[PDB]
Amino acid sequence: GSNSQVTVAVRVRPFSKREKTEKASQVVFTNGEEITVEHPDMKQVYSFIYDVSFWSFDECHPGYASQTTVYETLAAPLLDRAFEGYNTCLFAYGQTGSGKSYTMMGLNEEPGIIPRFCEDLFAQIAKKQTSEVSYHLEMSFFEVYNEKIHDLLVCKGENGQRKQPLRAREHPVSGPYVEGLSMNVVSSYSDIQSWLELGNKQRATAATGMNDKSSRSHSVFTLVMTQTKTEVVEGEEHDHRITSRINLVDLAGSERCSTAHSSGQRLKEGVSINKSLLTLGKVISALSEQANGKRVFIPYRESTLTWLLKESLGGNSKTAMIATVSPAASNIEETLSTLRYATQARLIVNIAKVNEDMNAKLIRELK
Amino acid sequence: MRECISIHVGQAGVQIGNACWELYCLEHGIQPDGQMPSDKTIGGGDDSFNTFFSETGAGKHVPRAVFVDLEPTVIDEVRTGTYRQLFHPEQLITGKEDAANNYARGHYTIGKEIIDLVLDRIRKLADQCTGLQGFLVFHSFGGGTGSGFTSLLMERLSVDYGKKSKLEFSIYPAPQVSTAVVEPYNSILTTHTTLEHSDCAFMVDNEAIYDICRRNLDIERPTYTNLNRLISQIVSSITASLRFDGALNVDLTEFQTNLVPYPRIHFPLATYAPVISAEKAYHEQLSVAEITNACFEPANQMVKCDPRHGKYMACCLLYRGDVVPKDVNAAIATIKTKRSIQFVDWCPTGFKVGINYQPPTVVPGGDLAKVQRAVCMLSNTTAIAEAWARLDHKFDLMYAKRAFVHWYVGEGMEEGEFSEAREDMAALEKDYEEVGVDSV
Amino acid sequence: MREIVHIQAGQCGNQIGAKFWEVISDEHGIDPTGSYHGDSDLQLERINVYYNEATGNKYVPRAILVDLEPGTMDSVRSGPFGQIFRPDNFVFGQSGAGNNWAKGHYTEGAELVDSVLDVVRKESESCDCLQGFQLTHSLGGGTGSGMGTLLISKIREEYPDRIMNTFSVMPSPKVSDTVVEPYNATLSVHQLVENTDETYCIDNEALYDICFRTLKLTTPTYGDLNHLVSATMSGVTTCLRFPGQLNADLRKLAVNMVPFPRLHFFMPGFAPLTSRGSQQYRALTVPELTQQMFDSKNMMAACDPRHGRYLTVAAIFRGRMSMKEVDEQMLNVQNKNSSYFVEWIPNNVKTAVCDIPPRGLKMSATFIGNSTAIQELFKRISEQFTAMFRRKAFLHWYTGEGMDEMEFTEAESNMNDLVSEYQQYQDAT
Ligand SMILES: CC(=O)O[C@H]1C(=O)[C@@]2(C)[C@H]([C@H](OC(=O)c3ccccc3)[C@]3(O)C[C@H](OC(=O)[C@H](O)[C@@H](NC(=O)c4ccccc4)c4ccccc4)C(C)=C1C3(C)C)[C@]1(OC(C)=O)CO[C@@H]1C[C@@H]2O
Ligand SMILES: Nc1nc2c(ncn2[C@@H]2O[C@H](COP(=O)(O)OP(=O)(O)OP(=O)(O)O)[C@@H](O)[C@H]2O)c(=O)[nH]1
Ligand SMILES: Nc1ncnc2c1ncn2[C@@H]1O[C@H](COP(=O)(O)OP(=O)(O)NP(=O)(O)O)[C@@H](O)[C@H]1O
Ligand SMILES: Nc1nc2c(ncn2[C@@H]2O[C@H](COP(=O)(O)OP(=O)(O)O)[C@@H](O)[C@H]2O)c(=O)[nH]1
Ligand SMILES: [Mg+2]
Ligand SMILES: [Mg+2]
Repeated sequence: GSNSQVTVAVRVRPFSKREKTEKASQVVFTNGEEITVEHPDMKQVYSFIYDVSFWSFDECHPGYASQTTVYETLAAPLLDRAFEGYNTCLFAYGQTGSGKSYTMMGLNEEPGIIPRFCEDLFAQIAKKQTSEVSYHLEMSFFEVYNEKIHDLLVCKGENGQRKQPLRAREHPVSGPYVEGLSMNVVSSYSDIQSWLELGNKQRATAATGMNDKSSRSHSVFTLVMTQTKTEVVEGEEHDHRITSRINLVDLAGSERCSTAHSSGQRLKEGVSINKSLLTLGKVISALSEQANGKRVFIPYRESTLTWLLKESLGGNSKTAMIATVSPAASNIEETLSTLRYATQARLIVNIAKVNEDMNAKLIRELK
Repeated sequence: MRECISIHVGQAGVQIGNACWELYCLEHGIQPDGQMPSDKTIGGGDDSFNTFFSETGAGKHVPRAVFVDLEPTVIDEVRTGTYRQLFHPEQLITGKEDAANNYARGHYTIGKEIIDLVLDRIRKLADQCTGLQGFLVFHSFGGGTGSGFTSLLMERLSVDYGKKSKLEFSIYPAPQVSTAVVEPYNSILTTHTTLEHSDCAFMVDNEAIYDICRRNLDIERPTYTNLNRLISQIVSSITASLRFDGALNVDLTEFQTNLVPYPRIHFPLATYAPVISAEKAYHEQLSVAEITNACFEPANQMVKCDPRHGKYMACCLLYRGDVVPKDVNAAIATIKTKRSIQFVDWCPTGFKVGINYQPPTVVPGGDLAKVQRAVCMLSNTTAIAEAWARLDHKFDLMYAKRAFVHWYVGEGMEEGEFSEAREDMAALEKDYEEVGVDSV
Repeated sequence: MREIVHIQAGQCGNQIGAKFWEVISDEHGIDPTGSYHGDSDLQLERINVYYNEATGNKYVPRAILVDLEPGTMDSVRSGPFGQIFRPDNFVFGQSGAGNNWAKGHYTEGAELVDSVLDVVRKESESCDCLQGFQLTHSLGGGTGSGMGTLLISKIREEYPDRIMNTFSVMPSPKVSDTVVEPYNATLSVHQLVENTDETYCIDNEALYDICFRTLKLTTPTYGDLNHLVSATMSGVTTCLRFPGQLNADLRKLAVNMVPFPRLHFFMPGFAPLTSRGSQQYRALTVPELTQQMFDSKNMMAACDPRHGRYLTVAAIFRGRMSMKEVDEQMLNVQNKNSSYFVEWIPNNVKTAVCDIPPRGLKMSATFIGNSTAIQELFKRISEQFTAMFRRKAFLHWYTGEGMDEMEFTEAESNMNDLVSEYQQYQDAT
């Protein structure tokens, strides 16, 4: 393997009914590809640079970045690396009502990165479905809710108390994993769609002040893609095997407990989300400081999300993130925090390698 | 209440049973007729502690023990002796011949027709127990009943009971001293069978006690009524935690863990440091530091095996009486500063402690002194391989010519059961070798 | 309105707790039958913290005793203060753990824990406003470790927004008392790190050194060692029971002391301690207490602060005092010994002063410290652990009770990762 950096992208969503009703001023502007922010105080205008910038604010202007465009700019390269045998990770970040549960999954009329990636992967595999390489796909779809793990592809029993919790455990080599996760086999995009629909029907959502359907649980969508390649060997064939993992992550939002006025369960889950995001920010800052040659420890273990995504934020995977921000003045502080974490995520690098899985058999040694 | 069952097998165990129950009855306050006037004057109590003595309504306390044999001539000293009115008349003693120093005769031939009756009277004593801790088996390698019947019985108990600790207190055959020309055969066949069932088999050698009685107690002409009181003190020092109050009480299950790293190396050695006559009971301080170092002194080991030719894997210390813990930690620190005491690298702790408040008593008519402190050291050493090899070499010399084999085949035994057993004895000697090797 | 549930586990906790109630009762004036024979009124103004009330103006403690060997529970009942406990709160069984963590966690403790918690729900739901919990147990054994950490894991899920202030005896460096202390301690820390909020680490080797060096005691028994720990368990919770100029509950300590959620392992202390003669040659004042408290010979942890750095410490004073004497002396420590303190925390000290001293002392003071030295209690176990695990020393006693090698490995990495979090602040910056 060799060093590769985390691909950071940004997306400015358009005004919503709330920012229109309580009429607010546009503050986010794109200077070509830079993203600029003109504070109402007018002390200065901040300017942030990113590997990619997307302007889905307008629906007319040259620069309109639609869902297919976001796909063909971010997700297709990860599919290339997955076919190359690398693990890949993509995760969303942002505050409430920024469009993280839209960019990734999308609506029934404007699908997101998840359906586009799955369909494109299956189609490329069918195109390349020669007798040389036999392909296999497995999937899982789990969530995190008040620091508890839940399986989304497991239909709840005949009760309300059915969110049967699992637990995380560290395999000494493969790293963290979830015990009891119903991995399911994937033939094609239709079955993927059915499973995903069942999952999103099971996921924890709720209405609030700043969203009618907000996600109160982090979501991880994992694919395991196995290529068993045929080769002319003097003995038994089909030893060449490449196993690659794709991990797509829809996180929850910051949510100050004033705008999104809540009480009880809404508040409790709002607190847990906030703590998870704090730990994530600490991890990102620590990896950025690692990239500058200092000595730092990464608090992976302070939360289940970072624990189960340890090998992706750093570790061994081609990683990318999509920051989501609103263009209004009422969300200026959260926009700036998100943009700062995004830009200091760019300095992260991770050592991704091809997962040959032939250590101490013959082939990694022959290499 | 926590309870233990004391099984006694053969002449070597019964004569130790008479010595143990002479001691247990004295400590708690029981007269040989089962009575305890202390509760008649006090108004009741658990002084007749239910771990070893069960109670009836007339004030009689019966011991939880069973006294098996095939000779009548040993038990009938009990049924006619001082303690006849203490033991249940069910002593399970066979009106037939003995095994004649034969494993095959005690294991199968005249071990059956008896075993079912022995296994029931054990069942009766266990159904009267509200939480059983384990067994305590007393036998001796060298005979048919202590080898055969003890290997028959421990097999049945691993089936019916299974999870209960099954401990052995065994007379190891000595290298030079011996009372039979076929001790090795009966000893190596035993370990082939008990090694899968027993959990910790403490070993003693009669030759070392003969020497311990000479140097320290100054007894040049001892008998078996002197060795066995000193063995009775080892058992009491073990079972005191279940009977009396203390600060650190070591139950049975804790010996089974700290001292047994791997399942097949459960062959530790015992000793007792303050073996002091009445005259030398004065002129001595008898501190924890003086008593503790003596437990490592090779002369005071109860098995003829130089520990300096090996390494200690685990060691359990059982203090008694006016013993303060700070004096113990000073001692165990002083032992780890020495270099004649070489531990394994995979047991940097090495030690365990137990402390009781009930001092040892003095059996009248004896030789031991009234000491206020006492220690029982239980050590797992790699040195004991040198004794296994010495026995195996005796086995290979006289087996090559198939000497004394027809007495075994004539009772039902295949020739290959020797060889199979021999292979088992040649493995264990490699396991004690491998585990004692320093890691990378 | 600020109540504490006290659980005791194993032989070490119960022989401490029996000494703990023999100390609090002498403070609040309760006698061994539960009756009141005190002098002042403050002893009863806040008796509701530890003790409940009963019919004839008696007072019963919120004490839940746990074990798997009845031998020690009986030793408490026959003692002087055994008669005040609630007999329905003596929960026990048989078939003791055998110094096996698995037995206390998985096999024998699983069949008894439901009987323990049902008692807790009674004592808890009878509270007007619960503050937290309090456990006294010993790592190194089975009962205190397996059945102890189990209750912690079950109680957090049931009562998550409260404090679990665990008092815990750690293994010693030099002389063991159980051969498999390392196997059990690695697994307990794997649970404590995630399911506790403040954990006071005590080592018996340093308690002996306190008693032999300072107190000049020649024959100290376990009844004397626990006479020190009870004194620390009582200072943490004084500004709840009695008034003062500057008060501090349990939560106030955890905030100021735990900057990151895993580093909640503390090094306690107590001042002033002297011999039965030397008190005529000392004078008690805030400086003379401050010196003992920051002296490495006074710590109960067997781990020298001077090989590390203090992240944040606490000093719970008791008696009529000047706050200038307190605020100034905690400052002088920081500016003199700054290298043993952190640069990225401006003030590394908090304070709390109660106005009601101990039964016979003009003043007293407690110390609590979070230190990077505490690695040394964890590297020892880890190095002891890997030397034993690398060859599977005493392992079949743990696998045969429903465990796998995977769990021993997890507990090592979590212990090793807790070490590194302390190391990254040890060095300068
Ligand atoms: C008046 C006087 O001079 O007697 C003191 C005394 O001389 C010294 C030696 C006491 C004494 O110290 C000890 O004897 C001792 C022995 C083993 C372990 C720990 C202590 C004292 O026994 C200890 C005892 O401590 C108390 O009374 C506190 O109230 C203490 N509670 C108990 O001691 C106690 C224990 C069981 C039953 C009843 C009371 C306490 C500690 C913390 C919080 C609240 C209360 C006191 C004052 C003294 C003696 C009696 C000599 C000191 O002890 C403590 C912990 O305070 C040692 O330094 C303090 C104060 C004095 O120096
Ligand atoms: N320590 C000790 N050993 C004894 C005693 N009596 C016999 N032995 C030992 O017993 C061994 C001989 O075998 P036995 O014990 O007599 O055989 P057994 O178990 O009685 O079986 P049988 O001889 O057939 O009755 C020798 O090593 C003796 O030292 C005794 O009173 N004390
Ligand atoms: N490019 C866009 N154009 C129009 N509407 C958009 C766009 N992006 C997002 N939205 C709107 O955003 C709303 C909520 O977006 P959503 O996907 O829930 O963001 P979110 O980050 O998932 N909120 P949360 O659940 O707290 O994470 C939807 O009702 C969409 O109509
Ligand atoms: N300080 C103190 N420690 C004790 C006491 N009794 C036992 N211990 C400690 O407990 C540890 C052994 O654990 P143990 O209590 O036996 O666990 P358990 O058998 O499962 O209850 C040892 O390290 C002892 O030092 C006591 O009275 N005081
Ligand atoms: Mg969402
Ligand atoms: Mg005989």
